[PDB]
Amino acid sequence: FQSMASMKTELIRTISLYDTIILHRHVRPDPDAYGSQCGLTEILRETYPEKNIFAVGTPEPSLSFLYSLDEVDNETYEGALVIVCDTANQERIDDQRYPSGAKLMKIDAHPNEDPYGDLLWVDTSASSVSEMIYELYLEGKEHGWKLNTKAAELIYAGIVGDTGRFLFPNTTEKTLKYAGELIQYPFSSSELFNQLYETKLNVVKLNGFIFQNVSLSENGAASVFIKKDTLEKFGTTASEASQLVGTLGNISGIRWVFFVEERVRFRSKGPVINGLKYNHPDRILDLELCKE
Ligand SMILES: [Mn+2]
Ligand SMILES: [Mn+2]
Repeated sequence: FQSMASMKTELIRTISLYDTIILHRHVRPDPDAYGSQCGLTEILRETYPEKNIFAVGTPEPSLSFLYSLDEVDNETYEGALVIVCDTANQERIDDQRYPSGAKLMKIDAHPNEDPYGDLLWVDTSASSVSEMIYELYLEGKEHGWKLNTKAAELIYAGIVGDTGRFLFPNTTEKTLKYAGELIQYPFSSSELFNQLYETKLNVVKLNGFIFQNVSLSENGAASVFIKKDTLEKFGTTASEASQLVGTLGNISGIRWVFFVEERVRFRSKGPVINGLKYNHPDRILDLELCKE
């Protein structure tokens, strides 16, 4: 039909052929990972009870509530179909026995710089891999695929995870229309958002500190150092603090860096940032870019 309709049917055909299917995602998983890898796993469990389907990898603790993962022998990979989602690079795949199956399938929305797999479906126009999986489902409908409540919730969590609940510019028509269909399943989006957005008191306090102390140059320049005492004063990791860099986004008139000792993260509202050089788009403090 649509060169696309053909590609998706080929993945569906291949999935129907193999009795054992093992699914992976990228290390340091995020909602999209859990949405796609596990969204598909759930679709295949419901559609094909007679097969042996497994999702492998190391759990992220804040994401567990979504789904729990399987631990699998080396022997189970023999003759198995392996599907890997949301991972641009083979060296970032979680659980490296990914190419020891009979076949390997790449499903991804990042650029195809590492074109791995026997079968590949890689669209950079998708908002997320979870969205790609809903699409794959739609085509699988004709072929007897079933979406249950669990799977709906997974895919929906992955789409809101990669778009910042329809905030970022990777949101498309398809993203929103698909979201529409998903929320007709009876999972609580409210419970879901509460779980996704839940933040430990100590991190909140930290954010606070940051907000209280941010300063702005007349050219919209802003900077945040989270020195030594600070990370201990608040009892927060490097990982927890660095992850607050995107909380300054709405300050009126901001055009900032971020930082943090273990690290540099940078963000803009205009002036590209793939510039400031120190091997997406206080010496570094040449930032006031904002000048021009
Ligand atoms: Mn991801
Ligand atoms: Mn993704």
